[PDB]
Amino acid sequence: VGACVLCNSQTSLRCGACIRRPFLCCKCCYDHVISTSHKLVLSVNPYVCNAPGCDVTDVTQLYLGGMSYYCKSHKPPISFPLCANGQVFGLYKNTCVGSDNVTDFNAIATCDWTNAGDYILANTCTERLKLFAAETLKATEETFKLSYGIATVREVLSDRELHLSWEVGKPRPPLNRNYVFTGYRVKVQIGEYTFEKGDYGDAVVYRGTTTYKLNVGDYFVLTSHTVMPLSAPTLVPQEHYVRITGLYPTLNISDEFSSNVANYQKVGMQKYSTLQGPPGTGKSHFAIGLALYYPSARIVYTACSHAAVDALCEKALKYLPIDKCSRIIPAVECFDKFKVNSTLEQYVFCTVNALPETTADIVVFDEISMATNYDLSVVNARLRAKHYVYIGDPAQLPAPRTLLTKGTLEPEYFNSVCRLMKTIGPDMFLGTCRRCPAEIVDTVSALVYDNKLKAHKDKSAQCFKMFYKGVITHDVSSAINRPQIGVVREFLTRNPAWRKAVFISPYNSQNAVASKILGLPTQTVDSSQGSEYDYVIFTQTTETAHSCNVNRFNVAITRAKVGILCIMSDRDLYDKLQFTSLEIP
Amino acid sequence: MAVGACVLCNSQTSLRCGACIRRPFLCCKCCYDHVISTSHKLVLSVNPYVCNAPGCDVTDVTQLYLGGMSYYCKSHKPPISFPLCANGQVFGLYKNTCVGSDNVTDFNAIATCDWTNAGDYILANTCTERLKLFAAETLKATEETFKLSYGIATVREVLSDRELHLSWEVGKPRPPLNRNYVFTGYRVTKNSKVQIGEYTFEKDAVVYRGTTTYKLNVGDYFVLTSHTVMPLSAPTLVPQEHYVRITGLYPTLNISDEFSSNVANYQKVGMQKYSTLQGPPGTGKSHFAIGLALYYPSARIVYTACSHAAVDALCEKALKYLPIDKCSRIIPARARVECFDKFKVNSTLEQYVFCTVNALPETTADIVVFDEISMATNYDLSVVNARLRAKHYVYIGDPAQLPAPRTLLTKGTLEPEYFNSVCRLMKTIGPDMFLGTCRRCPAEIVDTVSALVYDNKLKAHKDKSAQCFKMFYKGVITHDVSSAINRPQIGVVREFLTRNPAWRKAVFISPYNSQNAVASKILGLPTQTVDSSQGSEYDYVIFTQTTETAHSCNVNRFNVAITRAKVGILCIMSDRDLYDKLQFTSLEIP
Ligand SMILES: [Zn+2]
Ligand SMILES: [Zn+2]
Ligand SMILES: [Zn+2]
Ligand SMILES: [Zn+2]
Ligand SMILES: [Zn+2]
Ligand SMILES: [Zn+2]
Repeated sequence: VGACVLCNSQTSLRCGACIRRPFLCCKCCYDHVISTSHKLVLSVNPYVCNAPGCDVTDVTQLYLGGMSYYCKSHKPPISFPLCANGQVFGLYKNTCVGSDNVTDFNAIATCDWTNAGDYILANTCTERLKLFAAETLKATEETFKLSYGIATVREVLSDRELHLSWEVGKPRPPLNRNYVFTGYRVKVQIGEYTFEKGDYGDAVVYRGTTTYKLNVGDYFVLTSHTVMPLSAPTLVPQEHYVRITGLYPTLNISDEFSSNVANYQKVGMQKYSTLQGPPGTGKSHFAIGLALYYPSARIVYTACSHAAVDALCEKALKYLPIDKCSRIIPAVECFDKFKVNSTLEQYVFCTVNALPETTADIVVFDEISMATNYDLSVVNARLRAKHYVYIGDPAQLPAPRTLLTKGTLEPEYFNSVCRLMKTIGPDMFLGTCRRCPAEIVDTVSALVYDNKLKAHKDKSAQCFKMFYKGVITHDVSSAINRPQIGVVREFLTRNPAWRKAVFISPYNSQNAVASKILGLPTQTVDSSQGSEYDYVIFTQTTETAHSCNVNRFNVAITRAKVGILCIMSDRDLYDKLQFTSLEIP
Repeated sequence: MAVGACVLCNSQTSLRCGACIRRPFLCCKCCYDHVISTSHKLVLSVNPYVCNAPGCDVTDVTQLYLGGMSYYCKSHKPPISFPLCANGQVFGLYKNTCVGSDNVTDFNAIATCDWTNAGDYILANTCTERLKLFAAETLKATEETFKLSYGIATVREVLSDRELHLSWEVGKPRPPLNRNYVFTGYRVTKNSKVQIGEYTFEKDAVVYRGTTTYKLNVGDYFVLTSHTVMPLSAPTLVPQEHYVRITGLYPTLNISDEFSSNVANYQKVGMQKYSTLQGPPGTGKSHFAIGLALYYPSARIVYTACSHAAVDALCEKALKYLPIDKCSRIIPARARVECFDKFKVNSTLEQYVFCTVNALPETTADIVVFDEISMATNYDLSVVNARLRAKHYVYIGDPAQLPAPRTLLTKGTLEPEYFNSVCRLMKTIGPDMFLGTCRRCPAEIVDTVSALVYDNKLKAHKDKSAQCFKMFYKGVITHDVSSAINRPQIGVVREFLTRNPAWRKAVFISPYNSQNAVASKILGLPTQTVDSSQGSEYDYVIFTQTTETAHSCNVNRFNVAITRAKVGILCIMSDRDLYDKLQFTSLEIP
């Protein structure tokens, strides 16, 4: 017995076919079962046929026979169907309300989350359907990992490479950071690993958790936890105040953070606030300066990824008292220059999924484009705060929707925060890029930021572009372009000053091939977000939708502080690059 | 001609913009608004607005003055003078009766774009009707003039009557060697030269197909075939007129049950001025267009379309149902391309006239049937209404099928609502008629494209053939001068071919003709391209996606590609997106 998810009317009915088993009242449960393939209704007892050996569980074929339930072939004379007059029979049938958005619920409840419109709907529906979609989406993700085969250790080459055997028949998962395995030995549980495909032979690369000498015969399954029910909304109702409510602003604010004076004020005069901080505009600067402007404020700094949390720590290590900070870590080697798992310190740095239950004066949520609605709900459910600051850039990378194979997910459907930034606009917008040369800045400014991103630097005259399709050779789940490595290898002898450049490409395997030939430090576009380097060498590798994504390209070319070389494959993005075109050797 | 009507507000003028490839007439007001907000500074009157001093190269109208009785710059102007471009106007005739425009912004973006972005065509299909025509002429003249920028090819070595080696001019670009780029061949004689027909190339050597058939020698050279672009006058669509009863058209008393499921649509045609027909693959567009004449047996009908092959298919259908003495196939004497020869030639007054848009005469008709409307541009639509003053207009085609190859468009994807005016109505307000039953394809293909591009409104006639297969295999992509090559994908078909020998009757279809050429060397099947297979049908089809690019993943291209099969189809897919949309049987990769 609980509350219907659509209209909160109390009910004893749950849909036995939905993966979340939501509470649906008599009318909502009717409108769900008649227009979907979901027919199993659970109550204080399941709505199945009470006859010996009968397997009729379809509620639309079931009848209320006194106290029991029956199909047509086993019903008593005095009986009527459970589904009639727009209601499924159940407790509190007289006290129903019904809903006006059952249509969206049906599509959320029955989709397989492979289409982009499944995520669009999960972000344009009501708040209670946003939580149900996140539960159902994550439950489908965890369940779908069951179909992937187990990874058997075929050979242990080194402490960082090995050979894997794959189960015949069952599909194989893409080997990157998004897929996390659990290792067994036959009876110990070996640990928690990830995989990546290098360049030497059939060998993969592993980055494990608990140290262990894994032997031939060990098998890796996949890391699947349990999806917890959501209770808190993605965004609490916005509260506006005319004075700074709940905070004590300082009057001796240093020069470094005086430009953001009209910003932390807005943080104090609102319940939540959204700041869009494009690359190199001092996002982390704004976040840390909030702590100095409100020096007594207990502040929780959180993000999804460990690297985004660690970056906030390295910036905090410079301007904040070390003993008043803590890095919350769950049982990846992350920031380790604070005191670990000290929940009560004034400044808490912690990933979303590992957050504890506490309160705070201000909560800062960074890298908001990487956040899912599930994450937004968890933050509100774990952190009771006077002010929530959501920091990120909808024109940067989103969370990896592993099931999404059909369609393109636009930034306004990443989460509730990104949706507001793309519709009513963000509350604050850091519009001066102080990292990149004018060529890069002006390129992304017209590419994603609608000419709002301004350059604090001159043209560097060291940003070059080259159109050179080359040869694309794919492997197990990545792409490789050696001819594009060939151009860069040529470039590194003609321009020996660029030997200090970082190689960036949309693919892990090409980076390993880049490392093998060039020797440059390699970095995927995913792991490069929130980072900066003087020189950057980028090969687009392929002409796919993955390497042509403008958000991925925005992050890629905005890693440079001095110069960049873009070996391009797609015509449009090359023609949109405001760089000096180079002649093909 | 120095005097005409302003292209924006129709006021008479003695001014034309010399920087615009079309030299449109612009009034005193419109000319000023155009020159001051763009880089177009050359204005033409009876004489060009340029400085007439010995040795001066000043041609900016904003730096010139009318002095004495000529045009001079600031350095050379006589004391008594006045500026040519000032006070909101460029000087010229009828300076008191000018109207001006409300927004030249659309005209300026049409007149200064390079037509390499998809947004350039979006504007060309959303502007006012007079700007659609100007944008049609501007795009078309840009295409033809850019053709002249390519280098000339020369035969250096002949390998057979199919393959030959080409020599190319140094320093000039070389055209992509596909079926879209047609060349005019030339052979050298004692003096001068002579034209030896038209040719297309494919795939280090190339394979050629000619309008005629010579055993061409070394030294023959090919220049991309260029065409002049006439000015446009008529709209892309006539004004709409819904009538109370069937006007100018008389139904038949009894009718065949071949075209019985079209009687509702046939009456819809006869009560509104123009009408649209969306007909998916299979379906039977030509059967409908011909049966329309049997419902109004006395109606004069002009069947038109862009390509000769599209007009030829209507002739073959009319040969089966319409009197042959009632049909005339119009063939322009210019360019003698092999077309339909079973009808009398160039009889404009015949009851059934079959003619391409480019060769249309100036006549009238009870009904005009414009077939394959997705392949048309707004230029074609304007020509049809300028040459053919009809009583009804029926546009047949499919917005989900391929459009005219926009050769200049290399950045962005053009959506069906921006193909032309007719597809714009079909994609927004919906087509007047829809043929919802597909007779050609096995049910797997039909349910796919019905859920892919047809809103599940396309109904399968056949059953599940159980011979529709799909494989996910990216393989190895290699590029050459103008296409791509996926040898591992062809090597995948080879293991499949020796496993299923009956599939040697299948047609090979890949988005690029380079991958096609390599298939006819390891496999052997007859190869086609999605654009070179539109309209026709085959038993078995073997499709290799080759790449994951926007060209290989175009939903319209993939819609046409997979709907060429009557029985079975094998898809070696690169895109996970379209692979998962294919309701086919999957296979493991050996
Ligand atoms: Zn359900
Ligand atoms: Zn309810
Ligand atoms: Zn029963
Ligand atoms: Zn002009
Ligand atoms: Zn005018
Ligand atoms: Zn002069």
